[PDB]
Parts: sequence; structure tokens; C-alpha cells
Amino acid sequence: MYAYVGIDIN
Amino acid sequence: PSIELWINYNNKIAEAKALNGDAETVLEGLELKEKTVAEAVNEIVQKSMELGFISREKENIILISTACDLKAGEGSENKDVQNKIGQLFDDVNKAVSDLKNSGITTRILNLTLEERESSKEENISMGRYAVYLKAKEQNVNLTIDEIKDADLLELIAKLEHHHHHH
Repeated sequence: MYAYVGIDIN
Repeated sequence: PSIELWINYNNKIAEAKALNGDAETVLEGLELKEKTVAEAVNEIVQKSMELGFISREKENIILISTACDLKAGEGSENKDVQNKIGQLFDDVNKAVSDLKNSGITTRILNLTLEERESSKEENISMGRYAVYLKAKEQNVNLTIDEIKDADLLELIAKLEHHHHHH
């Protein structure tokens, strides 16, 4: 709908 | 840690959802909903640091992938949301500068919602899926099997080294 932030660490 | 931060129209986090069990242990105790992206990145990376899911003294990689679907505008024009998205990415890049400063590599990738949907059905996070995106741009054959089983350290390294060596 607006934004989706994917945070990947390791 | 694999997390998806939903960002709503107030440029705040709607809900935080972990895709990995280690990330669940990161999210617990953190207020992230009235935070921005940089805030969430900082909270998550710092807790992962304390807990031992990321090393401060060792060389790591963090990938911030943002997927955005702009199917709304409101007010009188869609630029209202575009200014919010400008402030969104403004905030994203500031986090990169803040968290990478310890000697850790932090990078930004951009995705669309259709890419987000592909990562959801494979139950993987958008960061590792965004390295898959770069594989398709540089025309390297990486499979979804590769992306889900591999470490993000390996993923970013092989793609950025591909663009370095001829």
C-alpha cells in the first residue's frame, strides 16, 4: 500500500 | 535476522514482522511503530549486535531493501505521497551511513511490491531477494534455491565482485 522494508542481516 | 517493516501513510511503521526466529528475539522489547525506517534499522542492527546475530568487530553485511507500491496519492495530487517517499528514502540512506560506520557494509536495494510478493511465497525476506534482483540485472544465474539457503554475506559478495572482475 505504501512501503515495505526488508532488513536482512546474515 | 530477516524482518519486514510495513510503512504506512503517516511515514511510520505499521507493523513489524519477522521472517526468522532470531529476528523475533530482536523485535521483542522494541517499539518500532512510531519510528521511521532508520530508527528501525538502528534498533534491529543494535539489538542483533548485542545478541550476537551480527558482529561489531567482524566484517558483516546488512541489506536494506525497500519495496514500495504507490497506488495512492490523496490530497489533490500523488506528489503528496511522493514527498513522503522522498523523506522515506532520505531517512533510509541516513541509517546506512550511521550503521555502516563501525566497519560493516550496509547497502540499499530498491524493489517493487511485485518483488515483495515473490519473496513472501518463498517465505524469504526482501534483502536476500534483492540480491536475486541484481543477479537478474547483471544476467547471472542465481536461483531462488541459492538465495534462500545462502548467507547474505555470500550473496552480496558474489554480486558486487561480479561487477568488479571481468
